[PDB]
Amino acid sequence: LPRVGLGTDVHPIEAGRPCRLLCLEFDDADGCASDGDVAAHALCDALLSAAGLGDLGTIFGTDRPQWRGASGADMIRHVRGLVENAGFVIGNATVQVIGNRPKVGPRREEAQQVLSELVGAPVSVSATTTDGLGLTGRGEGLAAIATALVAAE
Amino acid sequence: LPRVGLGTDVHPIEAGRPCRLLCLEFDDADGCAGHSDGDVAAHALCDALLSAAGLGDLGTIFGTDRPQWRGASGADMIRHVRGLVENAGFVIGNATVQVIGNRPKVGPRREEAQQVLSELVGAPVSVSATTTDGLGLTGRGEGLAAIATALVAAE
Amino acid sequence: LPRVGLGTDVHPIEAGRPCRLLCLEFDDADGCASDGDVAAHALCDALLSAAGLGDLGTIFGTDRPQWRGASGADMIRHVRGLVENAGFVIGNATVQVIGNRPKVGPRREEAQQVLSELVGAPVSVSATTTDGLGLTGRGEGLAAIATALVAAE
Ligand SMILES: Nc1ccn([C@@H]2O[C@H](COP(=O)(O)OP(=O)(O)O)[C@@H](O)[C@H]2O)c(=O)n1
Ligand SMILES: Nc1ccn([C@@H]2O[C@H](COP(=O)(O)OP(=O)(O)O)[C@@H](O)[C@H]2O)c(=O)n1
Ligand SMILES: Nc1ccn([C@@H]2O[C@H](COP(=O)(O)OP(=O)(O)O)[C@@H](O)[C@H]2O)c(=O)n1
Ligand SMILES: C=C(C)CCOP(=O)(O)OP(=O)(O)O
Ligand SMILES: [Zn+2]
Ligand SMILES: [Zn+2]
Ligand SMILES: [Zn+2]
Repeated sequence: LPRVGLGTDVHPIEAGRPCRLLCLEFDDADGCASDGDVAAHALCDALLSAAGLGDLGTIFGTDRPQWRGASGADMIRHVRGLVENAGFVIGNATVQVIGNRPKVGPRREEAQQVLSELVGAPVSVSATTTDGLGLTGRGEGLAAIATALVAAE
Repeated sequence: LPRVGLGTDVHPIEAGRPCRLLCLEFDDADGCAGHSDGDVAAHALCDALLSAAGLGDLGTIFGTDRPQWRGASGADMIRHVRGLVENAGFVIGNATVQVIGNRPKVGPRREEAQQVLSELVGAPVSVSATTTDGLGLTGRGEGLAAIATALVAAE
Repeated sequence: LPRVGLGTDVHPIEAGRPCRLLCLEFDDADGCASDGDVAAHALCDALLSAAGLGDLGTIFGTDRPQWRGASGADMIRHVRGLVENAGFVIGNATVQVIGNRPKVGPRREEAQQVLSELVGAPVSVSATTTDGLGLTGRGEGLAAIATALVAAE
């Protein structure tokens, strides 16, 4: 049987930080307190759970010198290698961004292309607001939830 | 290899609005805000199917406040998304949705909800519900949330 | 085709209450207000939804005498049985804990062992914080979210 995984991530928006999201950089928005890319983090966690390999802390720890400066793209590439070396093929992954700004839509196809090449399987990208409700609706943070489907050789 | 997708949606409760939820009409309840009928479970399901199939999200398909989709039922939206999914070459295997909120109570109409949604999706749809125990974005009867998954396969 | 399901759950944290989480005891932190095992509940809901069998309310009712005070392990044991009886084989399941305390990392592999034995299939365990934001970030509550994959026969 194929195996399913899921990951979520939430970070505060940091005013004046460059907006790194979905392995893109967005003009006219602020990023999150790596580069704070909530979508990349959720995707790593979905892939790692699908394959039984733990989560971000398990594999990256905190302030390890070998991960200094590394982006969401660097993390995804590394997670992809771990999943493949554990004997899995990646079927697909999806990620939904939850928050107000930036608007993901105008660059949604570009994100899908960037992320599908990082993962080596089709990655679906979507977005929603919460219509003013909760930490995301208040513009306090950005959230993402991701799924992945892998299968053992 | 089959493909999995996920969708979530959140709306505030709007006083006096008819409660359209899970493609059912719940009397004795409001009533989510939106350009649509505010069916949070239908929107989440549409998102889950569109994402499993790599076809975008609601904004991709229905746009913003388009005259053609005003007051559009969740049923309209699901039937439209089912056709897009099948035209793109996929068979829908199953889908699931969990409603997160205090009112209405889904339990009494859960089996009916699954019946309606399975007909519209063309595959078995699981329905569940949870409250928040008085906590968070929807812990007050402030709003309703839904989270949905879907599984599709070529060809 | 195999079938996917998802489950979420949120409980308030209560001072003094024993922390039963992921079918372990963290004799350590608070402490949710059955035994408040948010992760066991989410997992049950994911399995039931994949199999098309309802949710916790469907199956344990409300204040049913025979399930009054059923632990998380009791619940998953029964859910596993319902799923197999409906003619399904469980492929895998995953659960992410969302909250500040306890720290799941040091006992993550133990939780995976315990839960995999109870489900009869590989259970992935992970954890995240919300970096100070929302009900879990303020320490008012603990949440979990879980997926499951099952197949007929
Ligand atoms: N950060 C965001 C939020 C929404 N959107 C888009 O805007 C449309 C409307 O979003 P919404 O705020 O109604 O989200 P929901 O609460 O209806 O699910 C979505 O379907 C997406 O296409 C986006 O591109 N980026
Ligand atoms: N809007 C809602 C919310 C919950 N429920 C029911 O409440 C049951 C348990 O959710 P809850 O939050 O009320 O109770 P626990 O999650 O604390 O066990 C669910 O399995 C549903 O059967 C419902 O029917 N309609
Ligand atoms: N209650 C918790 C929360 C997080 N953790 C661990 O803390 C690490 C850091 O989580 P985080 O605060 O960066 O959460 P994210 O929003 O980045 O996903 C996680 O990868 C887990 O290994 C834990 O062990 N127990
Ligand atoms: C959509 C997500 C990620 C949850 C936000 O809700 P909150 O947990 O912030 O709810 P509040 O108590 O802050 O209103
Ligand atoms: Zn993160
Ligand atoms: Zn909506
Ligand atoms: Zn519970």
